Amino acid sequence: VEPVVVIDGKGHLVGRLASVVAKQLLNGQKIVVVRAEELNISGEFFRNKLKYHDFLRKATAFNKTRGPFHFRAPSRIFYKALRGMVSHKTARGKAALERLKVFEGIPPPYDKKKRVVVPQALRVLRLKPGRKYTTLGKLSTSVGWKYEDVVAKLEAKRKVSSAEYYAKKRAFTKKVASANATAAESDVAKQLAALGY
Amino acid sequence: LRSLTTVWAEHLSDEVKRRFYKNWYKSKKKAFTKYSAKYAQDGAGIERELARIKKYASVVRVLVHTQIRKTPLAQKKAHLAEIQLNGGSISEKVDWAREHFEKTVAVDSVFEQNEMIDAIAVTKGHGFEGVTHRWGTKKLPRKTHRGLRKVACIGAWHPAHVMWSVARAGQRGYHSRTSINHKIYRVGKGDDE
Amino acid sequence: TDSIVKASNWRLVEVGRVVLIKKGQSAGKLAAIVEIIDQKKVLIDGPKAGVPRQAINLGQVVLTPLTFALPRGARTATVSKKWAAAAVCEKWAASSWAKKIAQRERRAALTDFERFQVMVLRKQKRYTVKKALAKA
Amino acid sequence: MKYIQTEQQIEVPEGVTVSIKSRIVKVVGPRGTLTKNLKHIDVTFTKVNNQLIKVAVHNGGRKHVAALRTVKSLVDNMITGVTKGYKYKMRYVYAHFPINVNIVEKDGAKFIEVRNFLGDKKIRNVPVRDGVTIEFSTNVKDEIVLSGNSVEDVSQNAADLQQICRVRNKDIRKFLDGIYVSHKGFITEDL
Amino acid sequence: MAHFKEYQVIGRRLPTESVPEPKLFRMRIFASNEVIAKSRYWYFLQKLHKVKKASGEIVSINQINEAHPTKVKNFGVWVRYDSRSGTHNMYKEIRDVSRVAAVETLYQDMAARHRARFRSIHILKVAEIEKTADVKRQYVKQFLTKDLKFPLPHRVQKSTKTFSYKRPSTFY
Amino acid sequence: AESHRLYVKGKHLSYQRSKRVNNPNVSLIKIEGVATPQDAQFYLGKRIAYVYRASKEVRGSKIRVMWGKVTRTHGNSGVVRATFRNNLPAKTFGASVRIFLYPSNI
RNA sequence: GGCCAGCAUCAGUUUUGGUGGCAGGAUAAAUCCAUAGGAAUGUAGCUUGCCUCGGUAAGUAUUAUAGCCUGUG
RNA sequence: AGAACUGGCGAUGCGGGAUGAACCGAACGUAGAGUUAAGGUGCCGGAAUACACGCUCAUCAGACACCACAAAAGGUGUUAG
RNA sequence: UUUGCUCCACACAAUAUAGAUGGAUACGAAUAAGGCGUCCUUGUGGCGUCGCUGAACCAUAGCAGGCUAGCAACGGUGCACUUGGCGGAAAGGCCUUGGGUGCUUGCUGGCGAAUUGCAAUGUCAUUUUGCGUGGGGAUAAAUCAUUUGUAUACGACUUAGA
Ligand SMILES: [Mg+2]
Ligand SMILES: [Mg+2]
Ligand SMILES: [Mg+2]
Ligand SMILES: [Mg+2]
Ligand SMILES: [Mg+2]
Ligand SMILES: [Mg+2]
Ligand SMILES: [Mg+2]
Ligand SMILES: [Mg+2]
Ligand SMILES: [Mg+2]
Ligand SMILES: [Mg+2]
Ligand SMILES: [Mg+2]
Ligand SMILES: [Mg+2]
Ligand SMILES: [Mg+2]
Ligand SMILES: [Mg+2]
Ligand SMILES: [Mg+2]
Ligand SMILES: [Mg+2]
Ligand SMILES: [Mg+2]
Ligand SMILES: [Mg+2]
Ligand SMILES: [Mg+2]
Ligand SMILES: [Mg+2]
Ligand SMILES: [Mg+2]
Ligand SMILES: [Mg+2]
Ligand SMILES: [Mg+2]
Ligand SMILES: [Mg+2]
Ligand SMILES: [Mg+2]
Ligand SMILES: [Mg+2]
Ligand SMILES: [Mg+2]
Ligand SMILES: [Mg+2]
Ligand SMILES: [Mg+2]
Ligand SMILES: [Mg+2]
Ligand SMILES: [Mg+2]
Ligand SMILES: [Mg+2]
Ligand SMILES: [Mg+2]
Repeated sequence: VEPVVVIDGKGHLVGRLASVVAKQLLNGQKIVVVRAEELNISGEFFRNKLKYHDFLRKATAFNKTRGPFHFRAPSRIFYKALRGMVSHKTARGKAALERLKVFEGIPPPYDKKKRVVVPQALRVLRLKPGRKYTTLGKLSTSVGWKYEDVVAKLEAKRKVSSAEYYAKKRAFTKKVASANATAAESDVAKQLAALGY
Repeated sequence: LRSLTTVWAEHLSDEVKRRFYKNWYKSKKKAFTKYSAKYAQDGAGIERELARIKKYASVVRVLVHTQIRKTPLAQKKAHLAEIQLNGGSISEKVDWAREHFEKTVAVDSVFEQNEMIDAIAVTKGHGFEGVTHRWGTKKLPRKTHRGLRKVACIGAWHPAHVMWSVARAGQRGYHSRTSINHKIYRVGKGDDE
Repeated sequence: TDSIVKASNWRLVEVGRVVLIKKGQSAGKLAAIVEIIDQKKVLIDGPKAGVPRQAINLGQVVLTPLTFALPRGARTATVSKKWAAAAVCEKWAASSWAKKIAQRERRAALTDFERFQVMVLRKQKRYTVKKALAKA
Repeated sequence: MKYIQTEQQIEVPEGVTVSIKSRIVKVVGPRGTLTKNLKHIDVTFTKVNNQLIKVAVHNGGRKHVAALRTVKSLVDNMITGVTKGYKYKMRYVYAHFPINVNIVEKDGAKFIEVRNFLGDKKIRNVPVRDGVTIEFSTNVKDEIVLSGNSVEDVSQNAADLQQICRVRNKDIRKFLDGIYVSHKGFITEDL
Repeated sequence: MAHFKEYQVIGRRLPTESVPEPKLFRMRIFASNEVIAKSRYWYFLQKLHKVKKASGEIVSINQINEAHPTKVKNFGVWVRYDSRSGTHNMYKEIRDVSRVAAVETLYQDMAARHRARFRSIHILKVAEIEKTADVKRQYVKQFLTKDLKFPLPHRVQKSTKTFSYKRPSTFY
Repeated sequence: AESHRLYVKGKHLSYQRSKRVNNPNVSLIKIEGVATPQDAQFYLGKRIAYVYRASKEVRGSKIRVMWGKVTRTHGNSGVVRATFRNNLPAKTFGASVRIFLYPSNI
């Protein structure tokens, strides 16, 4: 529909975000996902922590280097859920995956490019209210990830600049609305009403 | 952590310059000769580099090197290295550095008597070493055929692979070590019989 | 220094709440909640709109802010008489909701030519507004 | 089975005003002010009048409803804590070694410092929590008093101390040594 | 087992010389079609009479339609069922708008709460509870308090497209 | 003007297939804005062009086209099956495709 | 008339829509109308009792200043 | 380990059961179109993140015949009797 | 080593392409709550309004968009300049000044279009490189061999040499 779709990870459910991202890729839709630290997994924090240490024990007995790799970063956790849903040892699969980019925080280009959401993987729209769940950022830091603080800091900085951008814009469209107003009740205006505008 | 700029002194001792090269004698020794220019124009460009460090930068390191000529060594090409600065604020840090360009610093300004210090260095080298001396493995009995400074069993039958955790002949020494808690018993001065 | 407690102010399932039917043969049509069966099923009726008295799943309907006085379990005739009494139709019709509905039904009906006209008309509007939004 | 609604009443008295947006509760009265986050629950608060606030659950299960009452109590205990306030008392208890208890300060600290427990050469240090003030009761033997606006902080500071004086490797039926909470009540007298 | 209709089924033992005009017995049967319904009939008759279908005939089969399909009704329901380790009688109350609707949710419920498939149940009786206050199970009584009203918090709109540009709101 | 498009955007997705066996003779097409089989009935018979590029010029062009037709709908979400003059290459699963408006019935 | 196509009219197979006429049943059951009787999750009225000038509540009260249920047609 | 009747495998690919001699489905000339079986339809993967009523929260939940195991006995978890 | 290198410019040649074909159109936070407007005592404030999907918003007419004239406006927008400022998370992009110049479908005119023959993507994008041209700019080093021994099985390492 658009050449690149930027998804705001926050408030999404890992494997349901994963399931739709894999699909879009396979159909040729480039995707970039942001704020993966604000991703969710259902089930309370301890469970997913336990689940992750289950992951941690798996390694190649003769050489831990050739064995399964344990990426700690919230984006790489996410990529894992994704890669798992893509026939990734085929050329078609590799291709699909290049269409993907995953980030912690919203770094440049993407901080000034719009981001969308994916309602069928929105936590607040899927999980029964009451059910315990888990923020990726917190799950990651507890298994080694080093950069929550510096993402948090950068984000807070970024969030200041974007509230300005916003404030300006909302101020510019108060005028713009104060325009669509004189123009109201005019011939061209009610003519456009007639045709549904 | 990522580096975003380096600002250099205007004049650089041949010693460090020698470090930037693999065939000094044949070279035209052109290192930093255009950079050295940058100072010329009032300073403008060097300033904004110091300026930018100050604006950003969560940490500051200095670029120092050794006066190897003041040393009996033959080796003549000096050693260059980054030292974190740990005094005051970021700005105060760079100011300090800028001020100390081409200027000189001594141990008494960083170590004192009885201080506990660590030492980072590369371990003496020994070349290809059999398993006995390299891991402190048992000498196998005198009666054993095909030699006895060995490990008798290199693994069970499964995993059917030699494992990363058994001892094997190979390079010994010429390793990095970071060895700690060495007390300074003396800080000597050279101009001091 | 009064207390001040938010609120949160939901449309209620109740006798006399008007609802918009979203799925089905009816669909787009309004109706009234007559009686009430459990947390998930209610009995609806909408004579003015031609929708048959029926039990329906709440999930197929969307509650509207409109309500009118109905006796619980009032039959179809009685329902028609209170509905008209309270002129719920024009009330609905007055609403931004229904208006937004009607608008896109209209947009949907535009001839290709009519569309071309709409574009010409927007160029036109854009010209005088871009002016206004530019002087002050 | 899902009850369609149960609700609770939260009485409000002449001194205080309580304001709740989202589910961020703030009760303010004479003895200061307390705020508490209830976002982890899902209830619906409603002002009926300056002395009354209802709290309700729609279409809730057992565990949900179960939680509804404890919401009522928490905000109650905030209101009281902000009118009457709380006062927990504890007594030192020992069979031979006088338990010596004082207040120290390291870098604007305030700590409860326990010496000589059961002879122990070690020195114990419970932090004074912010909100809670600690006074060694005059006219009473080996009594310590912890008062404040927050039942939670006062009670918790209490138990931190009583736990700092657990006995190990002894029959704790025989070695009953410790500091134990001995009266739970209010600050403002008469009531 | 499906979407039920309710049938009257009438049957009798075949006639004989010394007994023409055998007695004629009727059952109300809830089933999705007349084939299942005539089968259920013989099933139950063979638990009551010396008959089988090989020596009897169905006399009449007739679908019974709800008398007031848009009047809400409180149903008393009596059921016999089989569990894994024993067989058991139960009384449930169901509130819907037709016996047919009532029986559909029962079988559902029996399946969900007790893991009883269709083979394991016997409707013993389904009857409209006339006056309230003979309504006995609370999960229903709840719904007959005067001037009853309730919200449906946390509204969940269905998306029609995979990407949204807003961020939903569960208001209602 | 700025747009000149006279076709509907679309995407080569799969060949017709089993879990473990595909059939190159039938291609599966997702059409922009078609969500249901009812919606997709409009396009049955419309003609598809997969337009691609090449290094060798041919009949004076470096652009080539594989032509096909939409033949039936597919599943519940407005996907469509199509056959082509020559089966589509399969490096093109996920490549764009053009669904024209002819043969027309409006 | 070699190669490859487009449209039209047909034939074989098949898929997917729109629309017309009928048959059956409790000659569907409902709604609706008419009528008889009833009750409460009791509408008006009334009583008494608190109560910021009429609002609540607990009585009475079966169509009244809402309605519903059941049978028969 | 040994018998009875049938049906298979052996001698046989094909679709399903991830995988597999024997299970389910279905038996084979070269092909086009259609419809299905058993089995599936979040993504890997063709096919509803379909509809509907319930139940279930597990600091070692559970997840589909053959089949790749769990029992006595307990619970004031929760559900309906 | 027969005139090499680099940035800007255009010209020709070649080679590609995981797949342009109006526009990736920027708060944050909550969801048992929010957005927007407005007032105020500036707050967990009063009052209004909105949702129930982007089915939107914006753009969109002109030989794939030709050549021309005028009016009403002083607005819009492309381009290249120039003014002041911002952005280091991968900033490499955003905002602001000023004159110039083009276009304007805001409205009204003149001319052109056919024969591509009833469809044939009917070719209008962006990769990398190669050869010359002339406008700026810049004029190294590494390796072998020799040599040290803080190194070494051999390579490698570490030194030294106008
Ligand atoms: Mg730089
Ligand atoms: Mg040796
Ligand atoms: Mg040893
Ligand atoms: Mg040793
Ligand atoms: Mg050994
Ligand atoms: Mg020997
Ligand atoms: Mg013990
Ligand atoms: Mg002992
Ligand atoms: Mg009946
Ligand atoms: Mg041909
Ligand atoms: Mg035909
Ligand atoms: Mg018909
Ligand atoms: Mg009424
Ligand atoms: Mg009647
Ligand atoms: Mg068999
Ligand atoms: Mg054999
Ligand atoms: Mg076979
Ligand atoms: Mg197979
Ligand atoms: Mg299996
Ligand atoms: Mg896979
Ligand atoms: Mg699929
Ligand atoms: Mg469907
Ligand atoms: Mg079994
Ligand atoms: Mg139990
Ligand atoms: Mg490619
Ligand atoms: Mg509001
Ligand atoms: Mg505001
Ligand atoms: Mg407000
Ligand atoms: Mg919009
Ligand atoms: Mg033009
Ligand atoms: Mg990037
Ligand atoms: Mg013109
Ligand atoms: Mg040149």
